[PDB]
Amino acid sequence: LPALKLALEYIVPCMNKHGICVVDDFLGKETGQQIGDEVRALHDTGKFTDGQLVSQKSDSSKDIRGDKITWIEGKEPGCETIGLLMSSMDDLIRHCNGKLGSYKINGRTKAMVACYPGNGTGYVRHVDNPNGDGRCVTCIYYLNKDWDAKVSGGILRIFPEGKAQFADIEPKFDRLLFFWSDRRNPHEVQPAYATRYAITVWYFDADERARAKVK
Amino acid sequence: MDDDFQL
Ligand SMILES: O=C(O)CNC(=O)c1nc(Cl)c2ccccc2c1O
Ligand SMILES: [Fe+2]
Repeated sequence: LPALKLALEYIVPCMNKHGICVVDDFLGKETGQQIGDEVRALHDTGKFTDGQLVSQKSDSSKDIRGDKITWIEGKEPGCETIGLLMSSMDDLIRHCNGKLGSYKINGRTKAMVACYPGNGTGYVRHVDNPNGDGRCVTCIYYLNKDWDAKVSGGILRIFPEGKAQFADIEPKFDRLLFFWSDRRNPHEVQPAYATRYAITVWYFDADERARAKVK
Repeated sequence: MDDDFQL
């Protein structure tokens, strides 16, 4: 679908309504598969960190590390398609100008590529931006082929604030996700038993960001 | 803080 249509008939209304929006088959197999390869190349070439220190005790030969990350600008060699994904996310947001709440998005962060190694680690329940640092919208692109949460875990569980239930989103291949970055969406990544990749980009609201250093 | 890119 053309971005503007995807944005106007789906993204905008879903976001203002639920604060969470899922888009399957965002770029298609050929482009989605290439992004997967570039991401996997960065991993195999050691561009990723060693992983978040989960269990830090006494004999550090058995320290347990979880999610590994690397910041991508999109212009790095061997990251062209990743750069293409970022431009595609930008166009959608751009088309949502002045319709996502009363926000006015003027910029974004670099892409944060994450790899949960599959050693049973996940990510504790958290709020992406709990202290008004400017990030209003979180955007995640998943690239995991035939991911079966029933055996591999790695579900993204979001607990919408004005709700008793929670939303379970599987890190499926070619899936694009949007959700308010603040207190409205506390979320967590359930333990992953298989290598799990995702690419995150946060969009900034001009006003929240502008006063971030003086509020 | 986080680096900001103009889209
Ligand atoms: O990947 C997912 O489905 C959900 N991920 C997150 O919510 C998430 N959030 C933050 Cl703030 C970080 C922060 C650092 C590294 C990974 C993160 C992560 O995967
Ligand atoms: Fe998060």
